[PDB]
Amino acid sequence: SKPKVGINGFGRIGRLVLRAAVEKDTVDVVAVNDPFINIDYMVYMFKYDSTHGRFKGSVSAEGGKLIVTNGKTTHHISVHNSKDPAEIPWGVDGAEYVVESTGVFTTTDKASAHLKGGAKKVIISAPSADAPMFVMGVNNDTYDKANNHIISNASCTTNCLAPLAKVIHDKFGIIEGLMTTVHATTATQKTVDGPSGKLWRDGRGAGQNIIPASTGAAKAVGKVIPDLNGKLTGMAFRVPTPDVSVVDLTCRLQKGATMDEIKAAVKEAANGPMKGILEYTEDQVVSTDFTGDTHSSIFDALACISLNPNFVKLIAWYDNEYGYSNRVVDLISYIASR
Amino acid sequence: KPKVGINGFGRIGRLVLRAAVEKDTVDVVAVNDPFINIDYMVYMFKYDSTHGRFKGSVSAEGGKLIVTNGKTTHHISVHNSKEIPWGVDGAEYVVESTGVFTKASAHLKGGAKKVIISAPSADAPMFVMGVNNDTYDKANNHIISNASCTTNCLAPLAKVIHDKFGIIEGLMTTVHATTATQKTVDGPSGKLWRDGRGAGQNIIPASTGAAKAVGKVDLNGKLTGMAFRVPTPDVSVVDLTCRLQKGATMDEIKAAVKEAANGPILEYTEDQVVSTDFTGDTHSSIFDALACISLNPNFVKLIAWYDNEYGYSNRVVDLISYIAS
Amino acid sequence: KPKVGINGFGRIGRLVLRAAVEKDTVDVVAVNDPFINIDYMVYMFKYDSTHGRFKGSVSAEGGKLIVTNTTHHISVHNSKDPAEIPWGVDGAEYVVESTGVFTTTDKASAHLKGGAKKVIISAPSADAPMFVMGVNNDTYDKANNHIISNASCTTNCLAPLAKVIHDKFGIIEGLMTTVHATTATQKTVDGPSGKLWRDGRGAGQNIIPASTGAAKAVGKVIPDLNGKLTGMAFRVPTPDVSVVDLTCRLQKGATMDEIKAAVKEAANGPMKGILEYTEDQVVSTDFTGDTHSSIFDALACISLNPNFVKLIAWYDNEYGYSNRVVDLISYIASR
Amino acid sequence: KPKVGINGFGRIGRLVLRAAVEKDTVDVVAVNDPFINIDYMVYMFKYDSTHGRFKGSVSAEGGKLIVTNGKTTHHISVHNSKDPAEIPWGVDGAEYVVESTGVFTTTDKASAHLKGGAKKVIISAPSADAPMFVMGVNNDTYDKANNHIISNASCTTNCLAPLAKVIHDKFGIIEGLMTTVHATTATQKTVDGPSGKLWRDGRGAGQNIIPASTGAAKAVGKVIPDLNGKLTGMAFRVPTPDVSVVDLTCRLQKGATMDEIKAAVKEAANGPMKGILEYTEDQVVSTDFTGDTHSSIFDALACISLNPNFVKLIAWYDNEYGYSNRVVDLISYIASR
Ligand SMILES: NC(=O)c1ccc[n+]([C@@H]2O[C@H](COP(=O)([O-])OP(=O)(O)OC[C@H]3O[C@@H](n4cnc5c(N)ncnc54)[C@H](O)[C@@H]3O)[C@@H](O)[C@H]2O)c1
Ligand SMILES: NC(=O)c1ccc[n+]([C@@H]2O[C@H](COP(=O)([O-])OP(=O)(O)OC[C@H]3O[C@@H](n4cnc5c(N)ncnc54)[C@H](O)[C@@H]3O)[C@@H](O)[C@H]2O)c1
Ligand SMILES: NC(=O)c1ccc[n+]([C@@H]2O[C@H](COP(=O)([O-])OP(=O)(O)OC[C@H]3O[C@@H](n4cnc5c(N)ncnc54)[C@H](O)[C@@H]3O)[C@@H](O)[C@H]2O)c1
Ligand SMILES: NC(=O)c1ccc[n+]([C@@H]2O[C@H](COP(=O)([O-])OP(=O)(O)OC[C@H]3O[C@@H](n4cnc5c(N)ncnc54)[C@H](O)[C@@H]3O)[C@@H](O)[C@H]2O)c1
Repeated sequence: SKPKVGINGFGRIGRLVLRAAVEKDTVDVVAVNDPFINIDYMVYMFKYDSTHGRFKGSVSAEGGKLIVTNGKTTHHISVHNSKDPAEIPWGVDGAEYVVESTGVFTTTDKASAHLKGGAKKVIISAPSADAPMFVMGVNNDTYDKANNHIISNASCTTNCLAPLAKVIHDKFGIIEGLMTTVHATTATQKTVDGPSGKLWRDGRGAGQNIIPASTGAAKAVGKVIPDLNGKLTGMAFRVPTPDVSVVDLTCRLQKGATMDEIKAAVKEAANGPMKGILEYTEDQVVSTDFTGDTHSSIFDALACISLNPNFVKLIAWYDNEYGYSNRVVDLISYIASR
Repeated sequence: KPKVGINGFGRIGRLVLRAAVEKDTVDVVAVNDPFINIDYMVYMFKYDSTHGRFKGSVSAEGGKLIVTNGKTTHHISVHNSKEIPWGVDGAEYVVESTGVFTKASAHLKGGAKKVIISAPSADAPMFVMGVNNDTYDKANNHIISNASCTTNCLAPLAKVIHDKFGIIEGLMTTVHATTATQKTVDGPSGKLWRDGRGAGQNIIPASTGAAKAVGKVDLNGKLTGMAFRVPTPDVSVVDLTCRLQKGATMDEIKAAVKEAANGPILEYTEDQVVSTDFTGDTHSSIFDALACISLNPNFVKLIAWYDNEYGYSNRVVDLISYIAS
Repeated sequence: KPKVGINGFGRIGRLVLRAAVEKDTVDVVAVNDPFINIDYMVYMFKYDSTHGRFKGSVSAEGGKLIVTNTTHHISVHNSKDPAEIPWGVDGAEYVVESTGVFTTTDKASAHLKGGAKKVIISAPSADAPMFVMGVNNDTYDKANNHIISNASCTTNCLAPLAKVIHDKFGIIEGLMTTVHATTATQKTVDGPSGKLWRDGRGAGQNIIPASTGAAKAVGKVIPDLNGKLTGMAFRVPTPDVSVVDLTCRLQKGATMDEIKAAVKEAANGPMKGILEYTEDQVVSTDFTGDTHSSIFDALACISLNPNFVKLIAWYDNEYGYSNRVVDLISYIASR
Repeated sequence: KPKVGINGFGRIGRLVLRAAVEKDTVDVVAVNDPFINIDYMVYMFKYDSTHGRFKGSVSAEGGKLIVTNGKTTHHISVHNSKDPAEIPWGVDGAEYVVESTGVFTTTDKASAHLKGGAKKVIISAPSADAPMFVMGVNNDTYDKANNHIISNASCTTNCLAPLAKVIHDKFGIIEGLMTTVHATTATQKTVDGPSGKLWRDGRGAGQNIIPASTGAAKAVGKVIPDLNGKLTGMAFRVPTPDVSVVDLTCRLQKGATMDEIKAAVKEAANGPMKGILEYTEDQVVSTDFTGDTHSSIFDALACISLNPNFVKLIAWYDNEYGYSNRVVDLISYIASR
């Protein structure tokens, strides 16, 4: 009936992918693996969520399986605690599609370990150095079932930028653009100044600081939108909020446009071919207004500004946790239909 | 030393007094704030959540505010008018830092000679040190404005890059700390609906005229911008996206700023800095070399830090100091 | 259903409306706030940083707020002076006084001049009588009590717990601390709060000691505990949800299991919906939007000995209280 | 001057070095941390989000850490061993080692430092079996001949015990219950994440008030034996980066007004407990004690009394910097014995 899914890494993305799966009812999660969270702890972490509130439904442990229900449907989920993804028995569980959301198996070689356990497809919940990247509504139809078995759903930021960039580029042509994302705190950061050896700024106390950071998210848009390769790059500022982020894209347009024309192009995409991916708003919103929003990108029409018809700053919101999680589920549904 | 009066003993008012004491280039002789009594004034100056305890002694004696750091001692007269007798106090320069007299000439009737508005003014002339302060003309400028914190950050950076490479056009974002105009939880801000939303919970899009204001200090009409208010108590950052006339390497950009930083407001760093590293920094603008990014030699994104409290408050003192000369 | 008016469309005012719409046990027909026009009211009611988007539709039509989940049609006014609000004309029988600035009986009595009959002040009052649902609400007297108080969020949390513990074991004496979320009276950065200096210091940076009469007030709503309770507060940087920390001496010694049972029995019985019991490993955000007055945190409690214990109780200081305001109106309307 | 080595260059490790440089009563000669190489150590010491830029100069030269305040210079050998048994404290000359990793708190684990040539080890935390000391309270019970592995207890215990001593000596504490409202630390998480033994501690720190267990009040009974079994308590972790506060609710033997209690604390603060216990009557908040070197600052006005025999006493502490100064003081003390 529905594609059967395994989740490796029951973290912010892993747990919220499960939440999104239950609400959307387009896939069936049959297994979860996390060596740092036993079944009773899984129940607790799924039940209570500081950002997204109490799970709207019931969750419990029965027979060494996670039982998750929202009244309508019930998911019986096998639970494993293996550190080596090769040891996860996905095949026995019937997990055809595996969400690789631990944050430490992001290459094709490491992610392929899931195939040894009997999985057919793996979706890395992060950018990959070598696995092909996909963004729903932008290049997912370029997916090639016979040759793409290990794929990436890119990053939260790329999923915000790419649908907007695609709309603007299609309509006006982006010669070049520069992106800033003001990004909420994530699990890789620290509560007080601590060790972050590869990235020193990322170790500084998240709650105290505005933190400059490099991201390949804008550059990666050139990978899901080939015509913009080399035409986009960017960076981030990490700020002390628990969730929801915003993209700030400064771009030069080939064909001149008024803000009214820009709004119209976005609304058309939002109301049509990009429904559920790209949304449009004219309200006086702030970040918390998008906690739990399922879209990849919410264009903030009122926050946008133009210097002249060929030079503009475009603003788009995203729930980096829940928006992205909804796209992982959607990406699985798409490739399973292939 | 020029004698200064302060109206509104808030974040800028109090920190202006602090910078004044450290720099010892002015003599504060009076303060007015009708919502703050002299005993309350002692406390607010003494303890500061952001900048720590005042380094020195402060107390009330003889109905006057007594402020000392060992080196100097300032005796400050206190008033509570919402009518301020500035002339009697000898207060030649009045900083209008209530934020609500952006109206300002009322201070001259009390005996003031020059007035510094601690904010942009709709009708008063604007000046920022290091950019247009030498354009001041003593005979005609008696009611003036020292612009905003953000403007003092962008323009010095803008000047160096433009002088060296030429900026055709640019768009600015400032990631900005929480201020007193904001709310602790969702509350009324009738003119600016987003600014009423809980500051500690939110990233808040906000408008700023700072880039436009740079057009007053050849770049008029070539820059505009906006802001995001974020949940930090102080220190903000400028994110300047620009098109260059003459192509440049990042090494070339870093070199122009470093050379300027070591010479003629703006500093250069190549360290792995974050916002708290600039709490108490007195510069108007601090260029973040490693955080800058270029797409190509003619399209770059430039990052500059500023303590929006302490930089500007220091400038309030300096604009006073320059004009007295 | 009782017809209700709301004065002051702030955190409590707006959430009393949310609680009213969800409960459908009262009908809100009018609102007054001179700093928030009808269009702004829609925005403030629609979007909420703490409690999320309104679950329903809200709009302005004909100078009226249209709020539906059932449909409530609400007349809107904008007077600073409560004497000018036509509660009688709009048909507002009970007025929620949630402005924070008319906490005296004389000041609050202005709503009676506009044609309202019964008034519930959303705060402690210096001279108006205070009530806490599940504790002393039956002492309400329709003939003589027309201007009343629903006490404080903190009092609504402590008093029900205090009642259970005192009834069951006897409280000789107790001292309360509430670790309290930031509220609208505080400041984003160090600013003027002339009457209360610590409250002026930047909320996001600080733990702020503050006085509260909430604990003493339990002695007004439970007379036998008068002079036996007091306390204080620490304001901390969270946007909502607070916790009570009650250290008390018991007359009759008790184990914690026995203490737990006394609370659970009450929670499963006469105090259902008022006092709740939990044994989970909860933290503050887990009570965001919780409608209870008090949630006893069984696992966070500690005892030194059977007669000296520390009891922990959570409360959504915004939404728990807002629901009690509604329940109280429904209650006195049942009178 | 006593020569000191530091294991674990974390919040305590680093601020102990800062406090050492400022007090200049010890000489730091070695540091070990396998997750922080020498160049990174420079950065982490130089810049501090909480306590500001290091007041002095810091650099890397010759695989050694060079730390100076103009007057004095500390030349620090740098190591990166995971096993503390492999650290050459003797070769570097580290007689006293601050054990500030958080993962070697038992005596057996702490004893690993002895094999490297260290003589004394100070565990920067409570210990299950190593003896605990609080400066100004029970450090004179230290026994040089037999105590080689010791504990400086916890930050919270260093706040409570000096106040507990003063109130108890003067009025007699029959029994007491403590709450500490505590700043966030490094064991917590930025967003909801795994904390398998302590589920509440895994919940996002910036969003939550978090109940937590602490043995700090009970531990006062070990450094003040007469209060054994007479104190216990718990904690709430709140979203601030530093500075915490003790909330002590106690029953008194001899009835007292708050003014008498204040007077008793004032006397101790200006006399035998100077530099350890401080008294203030100001309208303070937590940030006013950022960087404060005292173990405990009594907040006289925040105190409240129910009756002459039942009171609630409020005391502040910089859990990072107060405790760090005491570590140095304890080294300075035992070295003088
Ligand atoms: N959080 C976001 O906003 C966000 C958005 C989009 C993408 N992502 C990406 O998704 C991935 C997950 O990020 P997150 O925020 O959910 O992180 P997280 O730290 O919340 O989740 C990581 C989880 O993986 C588990 N894990 C660790 N090692 C494991 C192993 N060997 N086997 C199985 N499980 C293991 C951990 O116990 C933890 O529960 C990251 O790569 C991140 O870059 C994150
Ligand atoms: N905070 C910053 O980063 C910053 C930087 C540059 C400029 N500014 C501007 O400077 C101005 C001051 O801002 P602030 O941060 O000190 O705000 P603030 O709230 O800290 O200061 C306001 C003070 O003015 C006093 N006041 C109120 N009404 C008054 C009256 N009728 N007469 C005299 N005094 C009165 C208040 O008692 C209060 O102490 C604002 O216009 C602000 O936009 C702020
Ligand atoms: N927020 C809480 O957690 C909480 C809990 C329990 C009780 N209370 C009490 O309830 C009251 C409401 O607090 P709040 O947090 O909603 O404050 P708030 O700032 O959210 O609400 C204030 C509102 O009252 C309005 N107002 C101001 N003057 C007015 C006038 N003259 N007439 C009508 N309306 C006016 C303002 O426009 C504002 O919208 C407070 O007194 C508070 O002490 C608050
Ligand atoms: N932070 C406070 O407020 C505070 C106060 C008093 C005591 N303490 C105690 O101090 C100790 C350290 O706490 P912290 O807050 O500095 O934590 P932290 O995480 O800031 O410091 C721990 C440091 O130890 C290092 N480390 C980890 N494993 C190691 C190993 N095998 N060998 C050597 N070094 C290793 C880490 O790289 C890290 O830098 C803990 O026991 C804590 O209980 C903390």
